[PDB]
Amino acid sequence: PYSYRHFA
Amino acid sequence: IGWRREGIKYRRNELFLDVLESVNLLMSPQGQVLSAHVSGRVVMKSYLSGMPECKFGMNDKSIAIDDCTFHQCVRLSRSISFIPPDGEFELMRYRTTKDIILPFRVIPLVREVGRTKLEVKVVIKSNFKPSLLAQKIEVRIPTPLNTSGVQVICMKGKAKYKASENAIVWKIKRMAGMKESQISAEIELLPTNDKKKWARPPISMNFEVPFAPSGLKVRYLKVFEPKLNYSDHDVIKWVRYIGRSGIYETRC
Repeated sequence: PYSYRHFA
Repeated sequence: IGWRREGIKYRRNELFLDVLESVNLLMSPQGQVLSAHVSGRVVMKSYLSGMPECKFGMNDKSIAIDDCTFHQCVRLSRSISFIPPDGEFELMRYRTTKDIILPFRVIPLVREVGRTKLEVKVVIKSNFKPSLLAQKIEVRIPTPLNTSGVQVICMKGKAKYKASENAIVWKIKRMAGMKESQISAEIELLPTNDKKKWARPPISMNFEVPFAPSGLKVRYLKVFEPKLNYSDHDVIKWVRYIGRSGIYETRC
């Protein structure tokens, strides 16, 4: 359900 | 530069990094790490305008890279610097042996019951922030060749004996960090050649986790394109981490 988040 | 043409434009200037790691483990029955390594590669999907000068910073020296090849476009010196191809390419590949996070602790317990039964309990402990979910957890417990049948109970997941493969296979869709699950099995033994010690093979695991077992963590990826009129602040940047088991065997 997630995949791909901003750094920090 | 025969890896990137010269006239390249995008309203939405965006990159995606995939840190893909395979973690390998051989643990003794006591709990010694006999051997452990990580193989990793960073993949970069880039949709960036022009011919830009990017600088990839991770947390090197913080974790310890044994060694690592790179891609054509990388200019060696001392942090990593390049003009990326367009679309998707492998930016680097690497190996690690030190300070590895082992996401799973497997604790086996085996008891013989005369000559008719084997009593097995296996506990898995997840070893990472509660906020994160492992998924696709596959536990494989091997069974002797003289196995007439198997009873298993487990509160989490589903397990079935696979006689074709001589193993119990316990599957869990997902498990949170800092947790415990156990499986009990009773293995019913056909009688046998009397002087056959069971060469008890390792319990082995499969899992995917959303972090690099190496410890690797992306700190910045800086984009400079001095001709065109988009700064760095304008670029939209994503990471994901996918750590997957390789060989992850615990001796019972």
